Amino acid sequence: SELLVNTKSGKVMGTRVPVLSSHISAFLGIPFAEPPVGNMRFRRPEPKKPWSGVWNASTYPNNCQQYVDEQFPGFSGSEMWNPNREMSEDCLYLNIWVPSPRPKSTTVMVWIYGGGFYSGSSTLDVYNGKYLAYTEEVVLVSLSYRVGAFGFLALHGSQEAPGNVGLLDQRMALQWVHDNIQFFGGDPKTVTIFGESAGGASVGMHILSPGSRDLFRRAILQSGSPNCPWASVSVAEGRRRAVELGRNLNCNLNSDEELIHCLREKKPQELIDVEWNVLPFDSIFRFSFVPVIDGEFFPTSLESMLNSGNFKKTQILLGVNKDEGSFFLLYGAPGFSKDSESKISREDFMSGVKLSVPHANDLGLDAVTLQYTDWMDDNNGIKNRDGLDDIVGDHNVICPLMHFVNKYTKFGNGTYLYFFNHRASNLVWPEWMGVIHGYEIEFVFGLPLVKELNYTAEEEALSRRIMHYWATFAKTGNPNESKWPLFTTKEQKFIDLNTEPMKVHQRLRVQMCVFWNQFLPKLLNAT
Amino acid sequence: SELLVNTKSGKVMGTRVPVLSSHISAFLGIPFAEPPVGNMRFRRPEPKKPWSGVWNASTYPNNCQQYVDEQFPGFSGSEMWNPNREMSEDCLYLNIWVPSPRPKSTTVMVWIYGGGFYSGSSTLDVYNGKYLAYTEEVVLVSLSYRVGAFGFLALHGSQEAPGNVGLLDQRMALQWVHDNIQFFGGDPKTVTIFGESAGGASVGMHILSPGSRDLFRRAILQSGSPNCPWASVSVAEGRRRAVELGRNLNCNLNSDEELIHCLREKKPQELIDVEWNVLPFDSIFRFSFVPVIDGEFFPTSLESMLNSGNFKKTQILLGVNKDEGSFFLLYGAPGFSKDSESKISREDFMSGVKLSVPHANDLGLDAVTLQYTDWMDDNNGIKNRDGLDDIVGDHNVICPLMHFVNKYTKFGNGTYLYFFNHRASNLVWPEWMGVIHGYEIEFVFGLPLVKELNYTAEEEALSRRIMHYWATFAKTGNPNESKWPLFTTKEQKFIDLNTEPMKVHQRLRVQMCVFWNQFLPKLLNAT
Ligand SMILES: CC[N+](C)(C)c1cccc(O)c1
Ligand SMILES: CC[N+](C)(C)c1cccc(O)c1
Repeated sequence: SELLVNTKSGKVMGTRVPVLSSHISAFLGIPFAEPPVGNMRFRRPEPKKPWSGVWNASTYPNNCQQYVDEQFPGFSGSEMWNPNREMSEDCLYLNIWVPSPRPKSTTVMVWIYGGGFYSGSSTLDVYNGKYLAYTEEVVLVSLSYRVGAFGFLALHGSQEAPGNVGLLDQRMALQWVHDNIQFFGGDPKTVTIFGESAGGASVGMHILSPGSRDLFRRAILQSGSPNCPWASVSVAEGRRRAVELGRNLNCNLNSDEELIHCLREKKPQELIDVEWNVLPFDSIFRFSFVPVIDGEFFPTSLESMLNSGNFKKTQILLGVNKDEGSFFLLYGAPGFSKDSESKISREDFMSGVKLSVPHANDLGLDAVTLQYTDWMDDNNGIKNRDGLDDIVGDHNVICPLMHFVNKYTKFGNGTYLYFFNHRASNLVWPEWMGVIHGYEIEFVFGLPLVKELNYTAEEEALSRRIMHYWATFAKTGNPNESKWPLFTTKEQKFIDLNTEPMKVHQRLRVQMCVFWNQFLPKLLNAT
Repeated sequence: SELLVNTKSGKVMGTRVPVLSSHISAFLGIPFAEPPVGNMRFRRPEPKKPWSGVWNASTYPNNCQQYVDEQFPGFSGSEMWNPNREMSEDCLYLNIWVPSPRPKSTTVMVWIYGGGFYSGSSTLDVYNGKYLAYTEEVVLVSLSYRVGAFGFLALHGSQEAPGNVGLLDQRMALQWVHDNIQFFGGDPKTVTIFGESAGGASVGMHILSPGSRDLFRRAILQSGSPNCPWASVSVAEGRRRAVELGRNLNCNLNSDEELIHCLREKKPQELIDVEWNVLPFDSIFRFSFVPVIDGEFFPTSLESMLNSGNFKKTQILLGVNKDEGSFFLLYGAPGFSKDSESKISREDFMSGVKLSVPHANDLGLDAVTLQYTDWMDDNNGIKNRDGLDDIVGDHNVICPLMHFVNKYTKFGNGTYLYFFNHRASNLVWPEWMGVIHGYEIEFVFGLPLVKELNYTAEEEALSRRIMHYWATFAKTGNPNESKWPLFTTKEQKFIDLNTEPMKVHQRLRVQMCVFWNQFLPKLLNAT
């Protein structure tokens, strides 16, 4: 049967799922590793020991333990990212969508979810890969990885809590995908890994890490990149933060071993409850447990790896959303309210800039303000609001990203850059947040095709355009079959991704990113 | 007779000069001090000992020794500022234009010429006050002061070369004007001193210096202010520079006395020939001998005097020209040519920024470039040219000026601000220099009235508008009799001075001046 697949790990019994007016095969909850429960907590992922009999892949697996967003109870706009399944340390599973009839050797797409590394689930409705698989005839895989302390606690030097295990979970699923995707009709030599924000940053990290380059062909980075200010921390900082977490749970802090045994004995929720109290600054767009520059997964500093072309050379497709910042301001910046226009005063604005650049000194904060302030209307509430959004966005997502493309393109084999600036008609978030972080996902996953979701006609088109772009690029290394220009260091071409007839632009936010990528860094170094 | 005037200094025989289709009285070359020749060189100005018999004031006096501009031989646009008379250390004279019939007690206007303190003459044709006097029925006085080493050499602590003597020459003429203007029909209690660039900066210095406040009523500052980066130097710098000048002439440098005797024995031209070799940096818009913050003429630092309201409180009328920088770039910046479009490359642009901010460090130079560069078209020759012009202008004239108005208005009694941005139709300078430094003078002195000068009809109007504004403000402390708004710290209103129907704007170049007045200063201090 089309639902019974044999794999090097065991037999898998999938399920037939309905798509639009047809069907596809669905293999959900396939284990790719040993449950990271018990003294395995914080440990590197273990390979799933093969099984006997058919594994039932007809229902989504559990979700990884993680901070749940209770900020707006019942508000779909926020709950849609919350885990829709029971949480559990036993969460290392992957899901595959397979076209019906099963392909003999088609292109594979692996999705790596986002969540600032502290959250994420492969089972969210927005990550339902049935539409992409059906529409673009691609084998769509969605993996899961330990998030929060569970996946990134880093007691560097220890083997019980090495750090980056969440990064290893991803890799192992990539390995599982490499090793068994042929049995699902997928071509293991044409596997494209794509992700958003933390997933988008993860992708580039696999591009960078030597132990991961050989396991995938092409990559798609959405609103995230390896060098994002919040995507990593030094071994020391990770240590610092690991200890602090221990401190918060009344743990013996005399040795890694005492510390780690302690943390291993505390309930998942116990680590989560105090997870944000370890950050080093009052700040926004900063997450507690993230990848560490350990010298293992990452041979060295990301910048030198970038600088010396020490990374897998291939084709990459990446982009950013118009308003990357809003989301984070509405959640931790004063003056912002989900239900108000959020006109921001200068006192509040200047507070926002302090939360945005936590590492900046007074001069740095002053340089940022000078640059993002209209001194001819410095008391405008709208201009201050928007100014804050651009700051959170440029510094955390768009500028870090432009640095990575510019550096990548130098040695890479084809760069394609998009700028998503279309606000879904049915968006439930206040208008002032604009084209919000993570709201390109639904277009990439072809949600606009399901009419009972009420998208506009041109949004359906947009979704098919992006889905094709995404699927066609994965298949060939080029989004084109009206041509989306190749990104080059000289011309710096890039395009818009909206319901209007695509347009080609140059030098994405140069002014602001020169400041963020070259000037500020220098200033703060000098001072 | 209307030409014979008795004064507390002696009888003066003037001359009748023709204006438009009528006449006026002219008293030119009246001595206000003892010739600063001999061992008097560098010494403070001495009062003119009274004379017997009638003094012949029918021909302009000599001009003060000074660097002559030979950059464009025969080019009127530059020679028009050159001395049109024989130069001589015997140059402390003043000129008065008196309406015919002589007024009984009318408003007096004293003009203090510009020239970056190294040049200037009261006898230039552009400074011919017959038009203003006739048209506005005002007693127009034009003084002269020692310029260059002769007027500003500063061996602070010495009495032979105290420094600022050029500033004292001005004062003494002001005193002479105070003491004898009544005999010419001028009201000594309604004397307005106005000047351009160095004269405009001089004016504000007399506003500041305690020993000068009582000698005038109102002030008009054109394209210059006391705190201009080039208007003053510390006693040390002046000393440093005085010695260096001595070094250049093979002078005993063992004592002020040996040094000064040496300099006193060298010919005027000898000091001039080496006058520019003492500057401390490769730079533009920097002059060798300028006022020194000596603690005598200036009680203390200009900023604290500004900060504590330690200055004469009255009404002031000041402004700037659209393109203050061009002139200085065309003369010392690479890439600029009087006869070319002057499209500037980035290599040349970056050289310009180095010459513009000589005291800036690498970070400072980088902050300036970031701010004045269009990184979306950083290779534009026109944009680089213009960018350089704005830099030389904002930092040397417009921003220093905005700081002085903002500080002044705080304790002042009426501020009126103009922005001259009209390029005379008959301008002989290349179009790219735009509305050039010092080209408002001719409008203020009503040159556009003499048809054989070929101005347009609306330029004639402009000139009468400004002349009235200038004369009406001096008479009443208000330019208005369509109303030129009063400058206030809150609103920051100011107007345009061009052939088009005046318009009111706010916050003159805020963006750029916040950077220049607040950010940069801080940056360079921090680093
Ligand atoms: C904005 C919603 N989404 C789940 C994508 C999310 C949440 C936290 C951090 C992120 O970078 C992104
Ligand atoms: C630009 C011509 N003018 C004589 C007014 C002049 C010359 C030198 C320095 C100045 O600030 C102004």
